[PDB]
Amino acid sequence: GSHSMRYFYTAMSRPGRGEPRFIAVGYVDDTQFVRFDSDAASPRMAPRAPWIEQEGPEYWDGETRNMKASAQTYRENLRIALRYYNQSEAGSHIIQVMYGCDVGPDGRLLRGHDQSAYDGKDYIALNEDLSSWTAADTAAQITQRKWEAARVAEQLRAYLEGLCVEWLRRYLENGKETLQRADPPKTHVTHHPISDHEATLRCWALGFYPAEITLTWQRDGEDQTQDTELVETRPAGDRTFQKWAAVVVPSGEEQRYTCHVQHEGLPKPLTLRWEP
Amino acid sequence: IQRTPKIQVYSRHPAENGKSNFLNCYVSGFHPSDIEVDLLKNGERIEKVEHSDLSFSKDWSFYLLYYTEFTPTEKDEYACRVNHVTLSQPKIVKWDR
Amino acid sequence: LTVQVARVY
Repeated sequence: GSHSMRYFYTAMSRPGRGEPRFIAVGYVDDTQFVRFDSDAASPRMAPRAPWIEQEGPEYWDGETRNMKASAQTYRENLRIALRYYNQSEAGSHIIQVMYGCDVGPDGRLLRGHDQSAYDGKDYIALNEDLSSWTAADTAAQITQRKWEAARVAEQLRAYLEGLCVEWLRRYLENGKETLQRADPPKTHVTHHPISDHEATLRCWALGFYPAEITLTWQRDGEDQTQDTELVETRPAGDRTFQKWAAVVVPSGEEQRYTCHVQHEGLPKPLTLRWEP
Repeated sequence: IQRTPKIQVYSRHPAENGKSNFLNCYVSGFHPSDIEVDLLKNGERIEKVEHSDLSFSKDWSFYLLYYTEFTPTEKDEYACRVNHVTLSQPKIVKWDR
Repeated sequence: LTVQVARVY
């Protein structure tokens, strides 16, 4: 199917407790494959997936140098952002960055991303055209004017169309046993009376990959979106994910409810019910 | 400016007493990133608990998975204890199979 | 592979 590569940077200042922490993680789809932590005893870009380990010394050395440089750059950007928002040097602040590329089945660029936040709020984003910027406020507009002057968008576009897609393709090939394998959800419905005239039906999906899944309850064929309790999709720790959806139903009407499951690993959507 | 963590406590595989498993505490949707997470066995902190590398969702909120090897039983109680700047006191979520 | 583009805020 379609695939994505995404890097996530977090830079967190901590006045009185040294220089800002910088953590970078890299993902292909829902699979983390590299990490860098400036607080590690010996900071370096390190493997987090088996298929990335075959990359040679030049890869890891280059990526390590780059992550150290990026750490410095975003420490500086934290100071700059302090100035842009008229904030004191006493407080702790965070810059987050997510960037990367989406490609289709034929490996062609579907779209590129480079977006950042300051203290959890949108700061600046490369538009889909990979040529203009969306700044969330006047500070970010200052940054935008800087990046327009230096034609940063052109360089990012060069990265996203070239190296990003090429290396994503390389990774997809090297890890095709896992990255190009969908694991369908193992599904079942549980039933727990809460009272003499109400019962919870809980629709479970387990052991699926990738994380993207749709779990819905229908009553007499009508979607129960407003009445369905949906937990956040959560990692199992073995690359796979888990999710459930719960509905409270009148006792004796359980068979009027059906759970519908959509996932890439499934040839067709599933319908299941409580089976007493 | 700040977001309180969502907490889920669960196992990697369906719980079977006497069978080895992994106890998970997934914390998500929080901001800022500093957070304190303990796994508890009968109220006592489990040592050498591991966790994932800090990352975040598209809405910039952070998530972390804390996990440890465990063998569930009938009597043993397991929980996750989470502290965050949005929390006046540690929040404890008991493990429910 | 990570990006190498100068982006000072």
